[PDB]
Amino acid sequence: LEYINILKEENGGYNFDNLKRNEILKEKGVKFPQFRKTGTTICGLVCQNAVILGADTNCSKLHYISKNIWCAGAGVAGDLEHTTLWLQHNVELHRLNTNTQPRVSMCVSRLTQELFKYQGYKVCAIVLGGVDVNGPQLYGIHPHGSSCLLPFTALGSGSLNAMAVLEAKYRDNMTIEEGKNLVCEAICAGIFNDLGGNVDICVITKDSYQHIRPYK
Amino acid sequence: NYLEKLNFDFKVKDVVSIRDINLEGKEKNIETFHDTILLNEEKNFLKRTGLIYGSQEVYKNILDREIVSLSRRLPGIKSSLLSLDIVRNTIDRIDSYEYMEKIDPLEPLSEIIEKKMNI
Amino acid sequence: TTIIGIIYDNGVMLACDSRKINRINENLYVCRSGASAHSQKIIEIIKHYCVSMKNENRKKGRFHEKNKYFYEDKFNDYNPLVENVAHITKKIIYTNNNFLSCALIFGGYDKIKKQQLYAVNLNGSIIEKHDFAVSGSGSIYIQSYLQDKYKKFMTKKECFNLILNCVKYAMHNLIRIVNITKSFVEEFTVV
Amino acid sequence: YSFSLTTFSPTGKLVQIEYALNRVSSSSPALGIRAKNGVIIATEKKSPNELIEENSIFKIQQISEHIGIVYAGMPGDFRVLLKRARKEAIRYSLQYGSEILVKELVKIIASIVQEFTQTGGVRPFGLSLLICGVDVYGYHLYQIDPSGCYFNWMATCVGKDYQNNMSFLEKRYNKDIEIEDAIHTAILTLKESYEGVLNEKNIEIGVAYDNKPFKILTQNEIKDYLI
Amino acid sequence: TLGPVVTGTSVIAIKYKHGIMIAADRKASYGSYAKFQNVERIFKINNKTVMGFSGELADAQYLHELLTRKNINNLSEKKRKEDMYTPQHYHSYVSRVFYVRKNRIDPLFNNIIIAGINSQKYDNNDDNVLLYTEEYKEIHKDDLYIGFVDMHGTNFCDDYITTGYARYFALTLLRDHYKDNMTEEEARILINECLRILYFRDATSSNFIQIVKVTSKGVEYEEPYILP
Amino acid sequence: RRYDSRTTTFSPEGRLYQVEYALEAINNASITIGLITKDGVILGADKVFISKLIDKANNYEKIYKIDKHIFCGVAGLNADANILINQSRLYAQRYLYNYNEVQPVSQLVVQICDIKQSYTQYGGLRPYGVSFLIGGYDTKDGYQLYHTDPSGNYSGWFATAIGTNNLTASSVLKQEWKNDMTLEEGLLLALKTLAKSTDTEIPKSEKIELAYLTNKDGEVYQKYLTEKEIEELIKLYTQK
Amino acid sequence: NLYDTDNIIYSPEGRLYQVEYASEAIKQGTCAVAIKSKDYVVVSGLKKCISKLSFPQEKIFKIDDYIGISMSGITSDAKVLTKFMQNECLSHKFLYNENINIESLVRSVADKYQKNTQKSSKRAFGVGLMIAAYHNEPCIFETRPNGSYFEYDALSFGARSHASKTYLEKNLHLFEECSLEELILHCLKALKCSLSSELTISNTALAVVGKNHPWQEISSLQLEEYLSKVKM
Amino acid sequence: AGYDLSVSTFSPDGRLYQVEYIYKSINNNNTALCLECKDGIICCCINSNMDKNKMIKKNSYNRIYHVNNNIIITYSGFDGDARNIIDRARSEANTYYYNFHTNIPLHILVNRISLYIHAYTLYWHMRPFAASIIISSFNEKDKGDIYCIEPNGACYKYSGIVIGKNKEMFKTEIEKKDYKDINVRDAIEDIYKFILTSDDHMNKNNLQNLVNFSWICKESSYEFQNIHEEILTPALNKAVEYIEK
Amino acid sequence: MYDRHLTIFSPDGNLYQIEYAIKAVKNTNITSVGVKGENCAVIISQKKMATQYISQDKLLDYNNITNIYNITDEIGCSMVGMPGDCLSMVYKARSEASEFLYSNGYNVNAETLCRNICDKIQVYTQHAYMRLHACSGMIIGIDENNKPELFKFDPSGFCAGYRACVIGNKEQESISVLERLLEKRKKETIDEDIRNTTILAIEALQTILAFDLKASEIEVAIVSTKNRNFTQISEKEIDNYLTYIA
Repeated sequence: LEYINILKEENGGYNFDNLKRNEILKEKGVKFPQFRKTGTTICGLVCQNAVILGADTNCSKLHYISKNIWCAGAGVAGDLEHTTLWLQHNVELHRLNTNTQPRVSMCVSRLTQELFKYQGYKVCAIVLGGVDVNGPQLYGIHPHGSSCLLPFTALGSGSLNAMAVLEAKYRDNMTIEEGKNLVCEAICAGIFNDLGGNVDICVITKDSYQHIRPYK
Repeated sequence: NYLEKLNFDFKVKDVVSIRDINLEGKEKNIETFHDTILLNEEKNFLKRTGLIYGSQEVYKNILDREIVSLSRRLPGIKSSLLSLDIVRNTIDRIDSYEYMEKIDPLEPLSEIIEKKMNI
Repeated sequence: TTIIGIIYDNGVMLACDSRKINRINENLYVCRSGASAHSQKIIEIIKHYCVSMKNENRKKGRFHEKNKYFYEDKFNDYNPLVENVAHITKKIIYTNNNFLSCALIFGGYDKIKKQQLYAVNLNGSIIEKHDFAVSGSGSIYIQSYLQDKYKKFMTKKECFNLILNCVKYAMHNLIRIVNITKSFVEEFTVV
Repeated sequence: YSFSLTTFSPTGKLVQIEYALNRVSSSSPALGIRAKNGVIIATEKKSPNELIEENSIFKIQQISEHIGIVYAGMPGDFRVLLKRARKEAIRYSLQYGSEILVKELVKIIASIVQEFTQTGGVRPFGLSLLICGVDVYGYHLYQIDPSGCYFNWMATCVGKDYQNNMSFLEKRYNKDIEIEDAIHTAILTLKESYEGVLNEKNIEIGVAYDNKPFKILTQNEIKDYLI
Repeated sequence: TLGPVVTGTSVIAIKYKHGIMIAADRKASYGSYAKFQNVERIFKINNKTVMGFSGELADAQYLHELLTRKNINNLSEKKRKEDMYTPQHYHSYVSRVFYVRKNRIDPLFNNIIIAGINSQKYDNNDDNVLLYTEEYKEIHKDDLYIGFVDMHGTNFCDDYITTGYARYFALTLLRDHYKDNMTEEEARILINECLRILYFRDATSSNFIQIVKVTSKGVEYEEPYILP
Repeated sequence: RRYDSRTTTFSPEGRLYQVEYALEAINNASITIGLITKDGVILGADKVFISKLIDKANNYEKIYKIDKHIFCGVAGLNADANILINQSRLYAQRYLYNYNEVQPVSQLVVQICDIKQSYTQYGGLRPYGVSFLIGGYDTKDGYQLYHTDPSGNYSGWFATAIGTNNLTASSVLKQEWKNDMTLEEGLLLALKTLAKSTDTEIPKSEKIELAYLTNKDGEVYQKYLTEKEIEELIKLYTQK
Repeated sequence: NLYDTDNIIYSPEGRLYQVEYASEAIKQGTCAVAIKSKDYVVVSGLKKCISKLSFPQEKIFKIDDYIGISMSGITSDAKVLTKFMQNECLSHKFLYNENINIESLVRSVADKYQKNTQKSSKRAFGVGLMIAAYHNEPCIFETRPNGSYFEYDALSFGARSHASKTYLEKNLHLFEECSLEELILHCLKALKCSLSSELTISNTALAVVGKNHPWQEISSLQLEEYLSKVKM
Repeated sequence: AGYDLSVSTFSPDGRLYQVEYIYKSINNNNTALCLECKDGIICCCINSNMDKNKMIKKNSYNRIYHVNNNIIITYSGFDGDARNIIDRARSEANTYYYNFHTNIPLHILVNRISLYIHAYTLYWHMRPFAASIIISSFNEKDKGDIYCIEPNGACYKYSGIVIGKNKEMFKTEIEKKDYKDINVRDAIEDIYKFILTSDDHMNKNNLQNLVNFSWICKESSYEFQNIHEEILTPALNKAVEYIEK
Repeated sequence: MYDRHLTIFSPDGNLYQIEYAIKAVKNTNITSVGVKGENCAVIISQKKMATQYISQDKLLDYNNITNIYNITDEIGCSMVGMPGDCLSMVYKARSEASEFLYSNGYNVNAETLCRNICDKIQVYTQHAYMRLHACSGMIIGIDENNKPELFKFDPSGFCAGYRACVIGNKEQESISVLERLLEKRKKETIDEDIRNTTILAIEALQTILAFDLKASEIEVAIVSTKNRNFTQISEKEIDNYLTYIA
């Protein structure tokens, strides 16, 4: 396989120049500045024919994959931002090439393969969900690459209170306004209980979405 | 076995580069895993194809990939390699090796042609 | 995860606690036991494989001149063999056994060797069971019972009652059961 | 065994690519006008069998949110060039987080086309792409030939009878023209060289507005502009 | 490859006048569970060849597949009956495979025994080998053969070879009571002695015994039987 | 095998055949002029009339900028010129990245000649059919200008021309040229030789384009001429 | 005429040309003859001598115990093939500790013939070899430039091969079940008929192999005795 | 006329002259009969061009090989290309039982070999394979099946096929009676009669030296086995006695 | 010289290797019709061996002769052309379907498969290294919106949408004929339109090929919303349709 060597030589990728210098520096015993851990309370739920995600900030957690796919991240900010940009642009390129509505299953598969390729190094938890031809679908991606179609998901540092509230006050065929009220009953309660900012609500409809960054 | 082969070449210290600490043992660290990040995936793909469909499919795929890759510019100016992207079906996908960049220093262009294709 | 499987007459049944069952094929089924991401990845790969051999197994010309889920492929015309799926699963698990580790139980019907129930533990540990197959946590607490009531050709209703009792005892120390027959498959959930 | 089949002939002229230009001379017309409030691209799509789905045979395609593309040549080269142009657009998007400028994409496609003309054992392409777009630097309308040379055009026509079509466009074109007048001039130029009766489903028109995304006009809109 | 999970206990192989007799116990202990008691331990590569193991089931099954394909390659390019490889060839193949895995630091967790007959002057069933479905002939010890392959690729030849827990104490009984050219009854009694002390003096052993004979007739799979 | 072009192959007597035909392409392009002056380096060019609808504003297809202190111009195929100028930009910026200094023009023309010689000698692909006029300023030797070709040869030039009617431009430059020449005199000489090569008495403003590189205040600054200043220069030329 | 330019082009009759020219190159080589019996295969042959000052060019090469061959064509192809079968025999006796099947070696070299005549930028071997052995029975094999291996009771290559073929066919029945001395006498008479030029110690290459006798070229004294025996 | 000098190049009227050069070469090479019977199958290989060569050992040159001791494969083209394709069949069965543990079904094998032979007939530098290969097998439940890939890469299911010299005459001879009901033990006499009659080179003496056989039927438990000479010789005597009269 | 040998543009365009491949496809004269209805898509071909050096014989299982194949489960295809090239293109389409199913996690679409095969044939045409596949396919499939889709490509690589088309010899005038049948369709339950499209396709093949077309020389297959799985209709049902048409 010589052509793959040619492809590797011509194309770029992850450069690895400063491994040894960092090994010497960490072995010599000096503390280095920490990462921006943007892991806060995030949740989502499968409402009546529309996914309703939730998060909290002024870092807007609600990120855009497609006109009918939004997501919320929890972990390292750079990993979440780059992976979200990659997924959004991959789906956009597929939509341009294939000319079909985006599907949540394709996003789930791509995120699962990408996170499974890096076993635990990429701290990246995403609660991606949206509406496709098969209706609304919400997923619970983990940093080990294990998706699961749950009726409602709550991840983050203060995920316990949000998950408990959702398990207490979840019902099928719920109204969109009741969905927003339950979303605050999870996220706002988790903010005031767990050790912030402004809540974020965005209903993911099949078309004509809406984002509410000053939700509360 | 490993570590190249001594042949009394007598040119061990070059004026372009210095030997690595591991020479060619290639100790398993993150850069080593990222080096064999695309070769392993295509090995898995050829395994799947030539298993389920027959090894002639893997033969046709390798010859097509080598033929389209053989159609490229000389070393120096970067080659688009569009036909390779069509054959390997990576034109639809954008991946980490497509974006990002490595800036690259001491070798004259003629030494690169000698190193690339053995002249 | 308590995954259970017993072979009755003219069909097999399998069960799991609570999505451990996955439809690799209409006439083949598998339950998972191990890590989440690894078990999803291997099941996706084997789903792709078994679908691919189902696609390629169609012969050239014309021949043969609760939810209920009759096979579209009549007479097992081009259904892949369960043994082939189980052994390629063995090969993939064994080639990556230094890091990949799952305990999958397999089951299905085939025209050649009839009803079958295979087991795939950690590493390449294939073994064909003609009577029953159980693994996972808490299996020993039910294991003697699995060697208690199975006579030789105990029947469908007895198997339903017995596997319900086994899964209930294992859980005590939502049930869902898939039965696979020559003509159809039925998946049904007992609360 | 790698050698170049596109070799400099006696008296130069790089004859192989010139044969590709003959294919560009034998292709259906595909024009475009850069208006003061937008940019327009138009084409003549044929009805060879009368059983074709008019939607399926696209010629005026979209790369980015404000970048269209039309061609005059064989369809496969258009498809692969479109796919690689899209991949380069998303590559710029991840590299820099913005819509790709028209000049950069035109330069990249010109480099790729020249690469294929120069590369050993592969023939040149058989189409003349016609890029259009809008960006912070205003409107843009370029034309990548099989030779790879790119020209910053304002109103151009490529295909059969391209000289007469360009002369007709130049006779009735001005720098300050509205989007509607530009569309009418495009329709008139397409109807000038058709060799038949022009009507619905025989042309496709794409327009990129001063601020709206690049939209391909539907059949009803094209029929309305026809009247 | 990483470590033992599903392991057997032992297998006892001896020679006698008409051929080799080798006996497993059909056990696959899942650490401390004893899930299975009907596992096929002793395989059959072809006529006049048997490959027993004592260790990880996956490594043994992979070696079984490798030896089976070597036999199918052999049959696929067969002209005479003498072209069949002897047990020495298969034994050297298993030794080389174990040595190669030892070099790679991917050890095969098994203790293999390769047994059979390295000649065809007695039997004539290999001219017409049938893969998918009289009286015993005496065979000299020289024409018989049995071998061993360790974790580290160590190999040798002997009259009687044992693996696993049998290597400690059952080897003493074998050295005490083994005689040249024994009768089938006395040989089976010695096997019963070895396996009853294995059953009594081990936890992972079993009493549901397998017996298989390698004689001039070929490979003969005697039925399972519980020890007395 | 039977379809081999055999590019990298000597002629019967002494020459590479394709390299000659490439040179003939250089003899069949729009004329490009290059000059050295006491306060800059002038490099004009003649625009081929593709059509009147070409966007004249900001479509300088002859002269290009390789670096903040280096520019060039072409007299051959523009598609090859784009890639070669891109590679020249990459080498200049990599030199500035590694060594932390502005690229000397001699090294840059040596490297682009190495590109053209690699296509001349190595492999079987056809050579690069374009000739450059790289010129600029550096502290080593002040103002400089060079003339590369597909054969890889290069040399300095106080004043030179390439393209169609290059002999007439060289003859005009031989007579009217001085060492202590101001920028305006060099621009007027560029207008005169361009008009002589084009055979027209009055140069047409739309049919030409000009540029220069001034080193005022110890800082390099390239200026590319637009239509208004071209018209002013032509008006002053005709009035003198 | 036009289709012989490359070794991947067949004529209108469906026939190679480069392979046929390799066969003609084998036909241009010197003579060699080998005869088997019940448990003994003699392999004799001439040895080319360019000039009186030059000593003869050695033909026979021993590959392994009970394995030795004779070249009848290009020397470099013979050297490469001898090296390959030497490596194969030594590798088989190394890894498995047993003698290699002669059929497997013959099939492997004929496979290499197939690979080297299949692809372009390659040429078939201009040499034919007697892959003779006593793998529990006397055998003589022959691999052609086209990928193919054949087996005979006796054989001749090039020069006056017609005379040797006629003599061997005439006396084919005496060759089976005969003593070693009679087999040596018949093979040397066949080589003498090939000469039609006389056999001497230098140019003759008598070699004997069989039961309780590995491959070993006979000494000068016994060779002189045999050439005296055939002479009278 | 230029287009015929390369397999890759297309003729002006859409017919690759190189492929018919393969067909002519195989048609001017050794013949190969095979057919189906009630008990099993029978494939025959006749070596007529060896009649001049009176040097070959008794029945040593065999053109009929087997895979897995279940499948028969034979050919008529050049020996080396056929052996390469045979080793490819062995490798395919090897990989199949390695990675799936089940014996390769026959349609899988013939399809993969068909695309493998075709995989050389679309490039420029590799010599195209010159071999027409007949694969066959027989099962008790499935009766029998005989495939035949042509050198172009065209696989068709045949009840009976003949390839090589005098192939039309042999196919005419086989079609005289329905051989589905005729047993494998009795068809040897008819095959002997056809090769003695259709082929001019084969005299009475050459029938035993330069002919090969193998069945797959119930007598050998549906597995590969060559005919023992004690079975061939009475059939040879009966055929010679019938043809002499 | 050698302009017509390799895939070279030649004077005044007209890449001639593509035309020779198209003519080679036409020389096989296996007419195969495809028709698209409403919630149904019938594909019909001829069970005849392609024209070549060899000839058909009585000792040949004619059921094995076939030109219609399955890509994965729902999207079928019908290559007409050379024997090896047709099945090679079938395997290439299968490989593209496997790529899509493995990467994107759902079944491939007919349009995406057609464009991918068109791109691969484009790579074959532009590169003179490899011979062009002389086999024109005819792909059908049900989209995610539960609508039929008919598609076709050529050795040129012109993937385009269709509603009724034909591949093989005499494809020029037949374009009119199918349109007339669609005129009959211009002037209902699922089974009703299924039966109507099936008999219309059989009548189209009867009018084009112009002979009786006995039941042992037709292979019919349909993908509809009722079933959605590519299945070949049995011989007796084809005979019933033939008798009903007459």
